[PDB]
Formats: sequence, structure tokens, C-alpha cells
Amino acid sequence: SGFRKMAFPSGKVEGCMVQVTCGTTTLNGLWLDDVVYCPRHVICTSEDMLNPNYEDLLIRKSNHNFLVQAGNVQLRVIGHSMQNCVLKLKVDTANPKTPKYKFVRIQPGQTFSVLACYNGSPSGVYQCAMRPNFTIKGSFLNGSCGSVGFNIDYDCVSFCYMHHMELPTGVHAGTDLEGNFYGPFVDRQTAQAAGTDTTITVNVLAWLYAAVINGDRWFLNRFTTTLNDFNLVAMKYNYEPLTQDHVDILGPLSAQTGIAVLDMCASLKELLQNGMNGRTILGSALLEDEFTPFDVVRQCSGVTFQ
Amino acid sequence: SGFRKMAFPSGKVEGCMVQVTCGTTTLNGLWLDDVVYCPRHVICTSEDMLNPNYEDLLIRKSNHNFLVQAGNVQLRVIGHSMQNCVLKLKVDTANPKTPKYKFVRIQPGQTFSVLACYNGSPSGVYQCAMRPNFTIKGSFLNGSCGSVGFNIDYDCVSFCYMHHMELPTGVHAGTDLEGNFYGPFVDRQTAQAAGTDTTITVNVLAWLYAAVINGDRWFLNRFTTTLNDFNLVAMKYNYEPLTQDHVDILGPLSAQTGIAVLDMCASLKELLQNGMNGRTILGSALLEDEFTPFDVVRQCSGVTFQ
Ligand SMILES: *[C@](O)(C(=O)NC1CC1)[C@H](CCC)NC(=O)[C@@H]1[C@H]2CCC[C@H]2CN1C(=O)[C@@H](NC(=O)[C@@H](NC(=O)c1cnccn1)C1CCCCC1)C(C)(C)C
Ligand SMILES: *[C@](O)(C(=O)NC1CC1)[C@H](CCC)NC(=O)[C@@H]1[C@H]2CCC[C@H]2CN1C(=O)[C@@H](NC(=O)[C@@H](NC(=O)c1cnccn1)C1CCCCC1)C(C)(C)C
Repeated sequence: SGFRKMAFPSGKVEGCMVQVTCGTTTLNGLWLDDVVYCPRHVICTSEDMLNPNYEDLLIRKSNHNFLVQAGNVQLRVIGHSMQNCVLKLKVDTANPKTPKYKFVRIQPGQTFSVLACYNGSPSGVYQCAMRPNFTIKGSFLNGSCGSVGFNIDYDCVSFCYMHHMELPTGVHAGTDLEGNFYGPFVDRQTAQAAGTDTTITVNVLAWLYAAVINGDRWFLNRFTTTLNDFNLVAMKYNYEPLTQDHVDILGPLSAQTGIAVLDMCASLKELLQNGMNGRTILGSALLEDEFTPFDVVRQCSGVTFQ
Repeated sequence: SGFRKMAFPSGKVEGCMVQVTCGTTTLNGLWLDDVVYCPRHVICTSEDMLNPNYEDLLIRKSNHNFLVQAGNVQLRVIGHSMQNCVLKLKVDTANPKTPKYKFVRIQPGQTFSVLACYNGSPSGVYQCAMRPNFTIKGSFLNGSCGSVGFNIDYDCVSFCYMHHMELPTGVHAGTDLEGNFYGPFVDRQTAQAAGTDTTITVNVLAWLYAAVINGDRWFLNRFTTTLNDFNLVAMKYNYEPLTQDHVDILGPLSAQTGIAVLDMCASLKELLQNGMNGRTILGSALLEDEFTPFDVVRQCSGVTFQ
């Protein structure tokens, strides 16, 4: 038993990280096959950040302006293209450590593991969730951009995020592996507001099941509710509205514990209006929303990976 | 910026995990060089657990009673010895992926990363601390024993824990890599109490510095205290007493922020007696004690690994 913020093993990703340099800027790139992907602002100088014309900037850059390294090994750039906000650097040497991967774009509420790196070298791994406002609350310092977020499906690494920037509020934003930002952000140094954030209701319910699985059942009650009646209370506390789909995804956890999802919603409803009254759930004094139903099943069922 | 429960990249450890079988028992082993280390209770049957005589049990076992696998690859056991509560299986094939390692025994309050595995396959990675009562609050299921805890020092993996069992309270216990349990536990199925647990004061102070580094400074005050006066309040709230050594280890964080350790103790003192009054620090409503001063520096300074 037990329950922790568990991340995916990062072995498969560690072997794809490289160091990319252009001018005085050094950041990380993702080396898969014979391509190195990295944030396109790597070609900008501090003066260009205000209002960059990436197309024109890229046109003035030649393959030898890009120094790419993989430890000692220096890769040779054969070509450079730009896809959305991501830069693709064709290289002479293909990556032998290229795992079986794919690029996916996650949705708000879904979670993934982040391999924070600096100078192409791994620093740590942690789990986090894509917030409803499309930002993430990560832990990144200068030099971290190019670090990626990923998930694993047995033997397939799914890359879903590349780090690009930080907001004054302390949160982070980036794109998927096709270069499209998550959220309304653009890569230029201007004030850009992230929408209001909300609590990922489905995740909170999953965590509550996890607690029950782990013997913490004090918050359980005999009352019941309807999806409509629950949502009315939820929206008042800035919680995402719960949909029938959410209910279906929580089915497995409901099956395993014998507690209907609406019965669980009824307990959550009470907790929102009455608070936790000095008690904790799974060691926390706040309702945790960064565990998906799948994360709970995986951790409580012991799903492993090739 | 940002602050998360960060674990070490597990690449180097993933390649040392193997599956060990003996009779109807299958668990994980650690394959380094030509030795596979695993919990010695792998030779026991359910009936032997009550009061096992490991020496006699081991004597009745022959090298071919141990099936060891590394994916498809089947290793061949050439010999079997027992060191304390750990079993050493000499093998015909040495591990090519054997990293530059060493075995260390940590102290209460120190943290490490755990690579949870099942059937020799990795499941996830998470950070945790050795509690003052020598247990750990991990996340492990049946089949998890042999999973290890480790740290990394540039290019050297330091193994400091091997999982053996779980207490009814839900916490976990195991040994170091030389087979000595952490705590007063013995590997037999009998009631065995873990001592009273306490809060790792030095860690809490480190986390407070982390918060300051991250802009959360509301709890700061102009008062000051003495180590003796602080400790008197601390012991009342079941906090470990703070020693001059602790103070010295917190020096780097004090240097970086310009806040004396005793000034920080004075803020913590107030928080203990007055509470957080509906506020949070680094997103938490409780004082976190599973981050060492080093963990804070590493995460706030961006230390990486070969
Ligand atoms: C990343 O490229 C990296 O690791 N580089 C290595 C060190 C050399 C780097 C990581 C910084 C911690 N990211 C950036 O430099 C991005 C790039 C890409 C988009 C613009 C520039 C600036 N930048 C930032 O992360 C900055 N943040 C901002 O510029 C935000 N600005 C404001 O909040 C703002 C702007 N004008 C007026 C008032 N406020 C913007 C906000 C909108 C979304 C994009 C980021 C810093 C300050 C470096 C964190
Ligand atoms: C591990 O070997 C594994 O992953 N095996 C794979 C599935 C085949 C396994 C993991 C279990 C979740 N560990 C154990 O089986 C250990 C071994 C080693 C020491 C004794 C046996 C039993 N065991 C346990 O983890 C059990 N826990 C206990 O036996 C605890 N007992 C009590 O609390 C107790 C005992 N008698 C009366 C009342 N209470 C003892 C407590 C003292 C310290 C050692 C553990 C289970 C119940 C399987 C978790």
C-alpha cells in the first residue's frame, strides 16, 4: 500500500537529450532518429525577443550556426526547418537510442512526467498535470527550455510537452512536439495572461478512491446526489464541471471499491461545504487534483513497462 | 522557479533490475557485476515465515533452485551466499550495464529515490525520506520486494535501500545493501513495533528557505531566538531537536537568502504555536519535512548528472 506522486522511469528519455547552441544561447534538444527538436527562440538575441520575425531570423541562419552535442559527440547539422514554434535540426548521425515513440497532444487534467535537464544533462524527474488554463506548475530554472514531458505505454514513449517559458506568477508554458503551444501563448516577451485556473474535479474523485483503497474512509457518507446537483455546488468552489464521460472513466475505480461515482461525489460535495475539519486524506490537508483515474489504477494495480 | 518532489533520473538503475525466483516466490534482484542481490526471504515458504532458520533453509537450497532473468536472458547461478538479510547470487554473466556505484547506509532524515519494480520491470520512480523511526512511507504492492532506493553523485549511483516488508500501519521497512535492516526489525512474521515518529526539523527549515527563494515570505518575522529556546518549543510539537550541525548544513541556504538560521527558527517557532491560519507555503497547508537542505540547493541551483 501507500500512495505517492510517482513519475515514469526516465531511462528511455535520458538517451535522447542533447545540448543545442546558437550564438550565445544554449538549451536542450530532443534527439530522435536523425532530428533534433528544440524551441525556436534559440535563434533569438535578447533584442529580438520583443517582436521576433522568426521566418526572417531563420532565413539568416546557416547549418553551421548550430552547435549540437551529445556528451562529447558533436553532431553535424545538415538542414534546419521550422515547424510552428519548434525548430527541427536534421543531423548526420541518427540516434541509436531512439526508443519506440510518438507525439501526442494531451488535454487539460491529464498528467505526465517531466525530465528536467540543463546543458543536455538530466537533473531530475517529477510528475505534474496540464492545468485547465493550459499552464503547468513545474520546477524549471534558466537553461531548462527543450526539457520534455512524456508518458509511457509499455514500450512506447509518448512525448507530449516541450518547455519554452515561465510566467511571472511562477507557472510554466510550452508546446507539444509539433510546435503548437498549449494555451493562448505566443513566444514573444510581452504580457500574456493565462486564464483563471480551476480544480480538476475528476482527478480529485480519483484521489478519493485511492484513499479508500488505502483505508482512509472517514469522509464517506450515506447520502447521494445527482450530476446536476453536484455540479451546482462544484462551480461555486471553482471546480471543473463533471461530465458523464468523467463518470465512465471512473468506472474501474468504482468497480474495485464498490462505491458508486455519485456516492463519491456526494462525499466530495460535503467536504467542499464543510471542509476537512483538521483532518487529512492520504497525508494531505488539501484536496489533491494531479492524479488521473489511470494514475491511481496504475499505482494501485502495479502496471509496469518494458 | 517552482518547487516539486523531484526524483533522480533512474536510467542507470533500470539496467540493473532482474527477476529472481525460488520455488513459488518471485521478486526483484539487483544485478551489479556478476552478483544478484535480493531479500533472503525469497527462499521461504509461507509456513517458514513464522520462525525461519535461514541458515538451515539456505543449506537445503542448490544453485539451480534459483531462476534469474533479465528480460529474456536467463542468467546461470554459480553460487549462493548470504550476507545478513540479503542473499547474494553469483552469476555466469556479468552486467554490462553495471554503473559506477557504491553502497551507503543513510541516516534518518536523509532522502533518496525509489525505483518501484515488479517482475524485474520498472513501474515508477518517487522520492521519499528515511523517517526518524527508520521506516519509510513508500508506495509498494505485492511483488515489489528487491526494489531499491538510491541517490546519484554526478556519475556514481549510491544504493542505500532494498525493500523487504510492510507494517500494518501502511509504512515500509528494508535494509541497506549489506543486508542490515534500518530500524529494530527482523525478517519474520511477528508483531514488531516501529518507534514513535517525529518531524525532521532541519528538513522543514530547508523547505522554508525554498519557499523564500520562491517568493513565499509571509511567515517571515523580525523576532529571533536561541537554539535552546527553539528546541523547547519544538520538542513540545514532536519535532526533532535541532543541533549545531544542522545549523551548519543550512549555511548555504542562509548565505543565499541573507536570512540567519536562527531567524528562520523564530518564524518556524511562531508557525508551530499559531498555525498557518488558512494559508499555504509552496502550495501546502502542512509543514513539509521530506526535502533535505541539499535537495533544496540542487533543485534551486540546477545541479545535473552524468
Ligand atoms: C529558455 O529559453 C532557456 O532555458 N534558455 C537558456 C538559458 C539560455 C528560457 C528559460 C527562462 C527561465 N525561456 C525564455 O527565455 C522565454 C523566451 C521565449 C518567449 C519569450 C522569451 C522570454 N522567456 C521567458 O521565459 C521570460 N518570461 C517572459 O518573457 C514572460 N513575460 C512577462 O510576463 C512580461 C513581459 N513583458 C511585460 C511584463 N511581463 C512571457 C509572458 C508571456 C508568455 C511568454 C513569457 C523570463 C523572464 C526569462 C522567465
Ligand atoms: C515481498 O517479499 C514481495 O514483494 N514478495 C513477492 C510477492 C511474492 C513481500 C511484499 C509483501 C507486500 N514482503 C513480505 O512478504 C514480508 C516477508 C519478510 C518478513 C516477513 C514476511 C511477511 N512480509 C510482509 O510484508 C507482511 N507483513 C508482516 O508480516 C508484518 N506483520 C505484522 O504486522 C504482524 C505479524 N504477526 C501478528 C500481527 N501483525 C511484519 C511486522 C514486523 C516487521 C516485518 C513485517 C505482509 C502482511 C505480506 C505485508
